[PDB]
Amino acid sequence: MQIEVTVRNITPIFSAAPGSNYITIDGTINPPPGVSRFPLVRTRMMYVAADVGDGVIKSVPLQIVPGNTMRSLLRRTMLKHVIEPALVEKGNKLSIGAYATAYSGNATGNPDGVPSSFDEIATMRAHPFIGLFGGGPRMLEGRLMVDSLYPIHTNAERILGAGYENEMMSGPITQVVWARRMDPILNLGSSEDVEVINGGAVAANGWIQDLLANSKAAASKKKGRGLKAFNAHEVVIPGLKWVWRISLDRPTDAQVGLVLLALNKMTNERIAGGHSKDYGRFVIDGVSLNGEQVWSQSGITGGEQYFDAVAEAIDGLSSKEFEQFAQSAKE
Amino acid sequence: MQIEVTVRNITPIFSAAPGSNYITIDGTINPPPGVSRFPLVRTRMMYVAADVGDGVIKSVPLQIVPGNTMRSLLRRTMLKHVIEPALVEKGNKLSIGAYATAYSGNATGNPDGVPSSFDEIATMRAHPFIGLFGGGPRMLEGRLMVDSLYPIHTNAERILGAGYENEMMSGPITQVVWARRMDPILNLGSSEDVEVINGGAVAANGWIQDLLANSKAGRGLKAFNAHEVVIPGLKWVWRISLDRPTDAQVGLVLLALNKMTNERIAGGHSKDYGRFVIDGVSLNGEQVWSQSGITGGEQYFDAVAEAIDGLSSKEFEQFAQSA
Amino acid sequence: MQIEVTVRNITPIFSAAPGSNYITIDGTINPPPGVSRFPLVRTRMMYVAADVGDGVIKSVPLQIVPGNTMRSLLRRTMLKHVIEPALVEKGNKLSIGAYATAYSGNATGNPDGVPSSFDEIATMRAHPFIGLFGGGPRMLEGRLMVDSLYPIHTNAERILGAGYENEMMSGPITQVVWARRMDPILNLGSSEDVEVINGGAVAANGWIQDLLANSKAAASKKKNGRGLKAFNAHEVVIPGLKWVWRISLDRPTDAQVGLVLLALNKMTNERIAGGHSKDYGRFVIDGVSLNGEQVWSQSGITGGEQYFDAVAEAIDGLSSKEFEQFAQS
Amino acid sequence: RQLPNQMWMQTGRLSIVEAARHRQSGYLQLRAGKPNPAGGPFKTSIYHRPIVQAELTAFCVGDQQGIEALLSE
DNA sequence: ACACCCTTTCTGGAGCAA
DNA sequence: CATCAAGCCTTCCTTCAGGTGTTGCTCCAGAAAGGGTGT
Repeated sequence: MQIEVTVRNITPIFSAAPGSNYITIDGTINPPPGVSRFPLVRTRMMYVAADVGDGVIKSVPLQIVPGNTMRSLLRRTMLKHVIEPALVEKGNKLSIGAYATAYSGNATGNPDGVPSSFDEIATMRAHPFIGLFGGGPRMLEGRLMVDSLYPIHTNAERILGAGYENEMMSGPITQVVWARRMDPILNLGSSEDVEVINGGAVAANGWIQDLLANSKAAASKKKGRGLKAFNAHEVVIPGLKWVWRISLDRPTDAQVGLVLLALNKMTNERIAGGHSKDYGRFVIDGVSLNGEQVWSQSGITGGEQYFDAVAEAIDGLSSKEFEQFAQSAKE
Repeated sequence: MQIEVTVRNITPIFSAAPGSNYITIDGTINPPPGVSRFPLVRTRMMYVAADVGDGVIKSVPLQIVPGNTMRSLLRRTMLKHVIEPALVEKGNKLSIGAYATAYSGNATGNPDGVPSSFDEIATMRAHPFIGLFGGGPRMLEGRLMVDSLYPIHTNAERILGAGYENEMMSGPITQVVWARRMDPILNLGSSEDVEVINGGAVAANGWIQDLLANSKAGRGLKAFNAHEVVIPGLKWVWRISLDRPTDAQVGLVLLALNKMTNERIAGGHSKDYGRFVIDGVSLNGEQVWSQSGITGGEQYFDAVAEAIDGLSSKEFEQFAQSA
Repeated sequence: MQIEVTVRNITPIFSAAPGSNYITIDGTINPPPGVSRFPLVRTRMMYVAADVGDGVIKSVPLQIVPGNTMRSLLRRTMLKHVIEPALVEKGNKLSIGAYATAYSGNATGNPDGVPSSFDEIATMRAHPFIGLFGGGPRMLEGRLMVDSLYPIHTNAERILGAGYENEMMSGPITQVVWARRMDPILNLGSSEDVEVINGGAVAANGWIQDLLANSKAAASKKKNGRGLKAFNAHEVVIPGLKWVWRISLDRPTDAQVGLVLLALNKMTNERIAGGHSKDYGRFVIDGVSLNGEQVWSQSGITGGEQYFDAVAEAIDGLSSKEFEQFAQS
Repeated sequence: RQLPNQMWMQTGRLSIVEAARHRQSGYLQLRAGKPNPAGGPFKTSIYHRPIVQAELTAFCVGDQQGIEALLSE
């Protein structure tokens, strides 16, 4: 089953790339040493072979959300919105290992090297949730394959293929957003501002005195840590139309129905990260099932046999498969 | 819960963008070198994708207030207007670290590399203020999600939803506003204007000769600079979002929104730059704002009323307590 | 017969390499001991000889998919999309020896070593599927050579030969993708989050105290149960680049060419070389050349009528009896 | 040897998931419930063998026409 | 009764580059 | 209804934040002996 979810982020996208990146105040990424630089936390970037100029494929940077992040977003969406309410409305409860296996593929960091029986493998791949995300102590193949969230851009034209010339994007799609943390105690202004503080003016003056001592120590170092922190993070600019490729090799109809229910409940979900700055908010503007567009304003339109299958399976959903899926053979 | 606080700024909005940007005496932003240049401190602006050629969408600038700035504004009006009167009214006094953890995210720049217990996580995410704003030494996630203040503009037409198209403004929304600082010794002009000056005439003469020696070869008070601002009267929008909130947390947000009328947005405090009025507040798509404040949402106001009653310092203390 | 498939990986390619490779928090691969390092599992790289920038040849890293991986991918595509529907639709059934022989070339069905006369060797090498791969207990040589999936790259030129100077990728084709596993008990944030868990807040706090005890024990030991929090890396071949793939046939029947063509017709639903949960290895076929004649279109493979008709009559006569007699006796 | 020697890993694994699907569907008549990567049909074996790029030089007494015919084959 | 299947049982070393 | 005026100077940024913690992999790549029991 081929599912293609074209979304539109209405907030910036921030999937933080690991690394030690810096930036000048003017906006130059990774400056040579000597000039003053601030920590930059770049967004996640996929190198893509693309056609720059004419017939000259080259590796260009295109900033994305990883398929692991979107796979866990899909997993936690169908978990918080479908699977957990189905378990709550009945008497079924999960162990902490079963909850850990359902949310992160495993209960412990150490798997057991023995694989499970063919009957249990077949029944877990027939399961609506466990078939999508087959983890556990004995590693199963989950039939859900989740691609990265690619922005519909020229740099991904060898990724996107034909049919994506509408709402086209060129050029840079990222922006460095600067964030500052000020010291609260420097923003104290009067005795009315300080009355909620134990000690008041004495404690405030002690905070200024420790900041002056630490500043003198840092000046002796240059020529603990305070609360001033001016820094930067690169985000992907809002308003982009993104492609999200979801694949299912011979799924049970309830499993693709569960993916459809999760895509229905992607409303009020954040894609990558930067929670407190409301980053990752998005609007789905299209879902195509095997190339057939099945999205409307009121969620998924059509595809009814998937929804009846997943409703019947959620009615038949229990905690027994989750418990014996997470049960280690070595334990 | 999805709140849309659509506001209109009375005065020019100035959130100072980082960078050594420059301006000529005309309206040329960042000129080529070899011409007379002045330091320009531009407004904070966000690139947004917008339909510019009626088929082609492109990354265009749009001057905003950052969601960090508006989040700290909401946090500070909650603290100085709701939380601190409830704390000093009941006699509760936070520690200096607890005050720093209330106004910033924590008290120290080094967070603890341990996770807190689930009982603690549940108590603070059920707490109104600490549930809205996480952080601390052990990296709590708040339930509040604060977007940038976006102007209702055709550059943001892919950013806003529906119903804003009749209000959507086109064209440039900024101004290079010029400021200057005199050396006020040059403005003295009289021998009875130096009787307040110690030394008097000889002191004013020494300041003049020091300025002349500095100009012949420390920085004086003569400054001429510029800052780009968003134009006043612009209609904005502010997307506050709530990840599974308690009704007390929503009531704390609405209590903050009721008394942001005397609060300033971003920078320009001496120029009264941050002044604004709230045109509307949509509470999950339903309008709850009027002239007197937020009407309706009564369960949220009652929940934050019973939550502000019994608000103790010890929750902030063991939120700020390191490990 | 020399079938040659030009493909483009829509998603990244991650054919995992052996060894204990490590990377810092930046892109420095295999640092010296004494600096924080993370487990990186790299793509399948092989050192190849190339003459680029000089008349002499040098060793350059070329990130490829192994010919074993492509050979078994073609075999599993053949089985899953042609052979298993054909054996199912007539009600034929496979024993474990015949299944292992057909799906893995594996000899454990008859590990004694099956003697094979030259006549049954000839009939088995003229079988549409058995003659392609062979092996099993009879240890038969297949008609099919499957080359490695070679990227169209300046490091691959001596492999590729002439005819690939245009659309030729240059520079690095890899990028390290960072993946982490989060402990989800740390993400329990409310009573509604833990209400599904048996024990609830008590079990959640027990998990937290176990995590703190394990972290304190690890910190004391560094001065054996592993937690769910992991931060690792995997180096992938970047998506969107062009690869070539040579499948040579050593004197085939037309049914065998038709079977390879039918496998390539249904191959875009398959994945090249792992990375399965991250949808890695999804690709489109840009071209198929049968002895240099470009034969692929958007609607699969046009032309080649004799091969498709021969494999149609082969599948109409495809039973599991040939598979069971190829495995056991 | 034009290049330094390397080592090629190859593996033999029978597809465990496809085996379970064929075992429920009846197309694989396997009575065994549990596989074994240790030994058997589902033995996931690993084997490492050397790899060299080189130039191969041989010396022999034979007719050139037949040798070039075989080597062009 | 002879075929496949499901279990145990069992001997040794130890350093490590890109 | 024609020119003559058809600027001049000088300002032309200042300090500071200029990251913190974690993660820092897991497992297995055997075949026979000795029991059952299912066709």
